[PDB]
Amino acid sequence: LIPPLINLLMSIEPDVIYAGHDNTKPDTSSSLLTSLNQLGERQLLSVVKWSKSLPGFRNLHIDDQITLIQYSWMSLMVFGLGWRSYKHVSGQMLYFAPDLILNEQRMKESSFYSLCLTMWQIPQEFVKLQVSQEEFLCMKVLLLLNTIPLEGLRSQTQFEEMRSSYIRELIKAIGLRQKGVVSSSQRFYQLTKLLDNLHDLVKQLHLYCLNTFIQSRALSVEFPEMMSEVIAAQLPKILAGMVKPLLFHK
Ligand SMILES: Cc1noc(C)c1-c1ccc(CNS(=O)(=O)c2c(C)nn(C)c2Cl)cc1
Repeated sequence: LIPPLINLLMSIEPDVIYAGHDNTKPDTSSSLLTSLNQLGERQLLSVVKWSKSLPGFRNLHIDDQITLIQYSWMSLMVFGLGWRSYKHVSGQMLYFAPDLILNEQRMKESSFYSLCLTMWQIPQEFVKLQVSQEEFLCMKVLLLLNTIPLEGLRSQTQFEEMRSSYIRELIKAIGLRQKGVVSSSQRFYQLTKLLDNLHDLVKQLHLYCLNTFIQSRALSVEFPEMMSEVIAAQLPKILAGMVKPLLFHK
């Protein structure tokens, strides 16, 4: 049977989030990017709502909760993109939302296409490894908790215990399917290495974001208010490497 924390994680997953994308026009660069940012705004709200129901998270110092969301939001979004792409279209298109699904044809602009190829690595890996829902849900919590400030968190003890609890839960999720301690251990290595490797992937998205944000008026790309604040609050600092990514492996 499914362990209870994993069932709970299933229960607190967000409902379907639409981009509000007007698929009557053809997209220019600016309209496509504006629509993705609009979806991003809706997804950021969803992430904060999700965190309020995530066992353990609400008990961290509020400053730590805000910090962790501000550090991890891009990571959580691209990881979720990967999941939806894996689930709905077998990793072969990028399933941003049910009203915003991009195939290669719709990826005209050079830099955005390159960004998409980077993002595509996640669903490709989900397909290759045959990641389960139970594994995904635990890994997703670990991503929220995968980067801390250089000086640590105010609730560092609580945070460490929470992170340990979800590591143990990933081990249970793996154990649902991987039988044998070697197969299970090898799988744990694989899934945690994927998370380690996400730090490098997300750096590329961070840079793209800040570039687009700084150039937003010139590119005619709208950045809604909540996303603008998360970007302004932490992205330059994160990009400068003044944070501590946590790694499972050396
Ligand atoms: C939505 C969504 N799903 O996965 C990802 C990644 C996103 C996402 C994440 C961040 C942002 C912020 N704007 S941006 O960084 O210029 C950008 C745009 C536009 N599209 N994407 C994929 C990015 Cl990153 C917009 C969309």
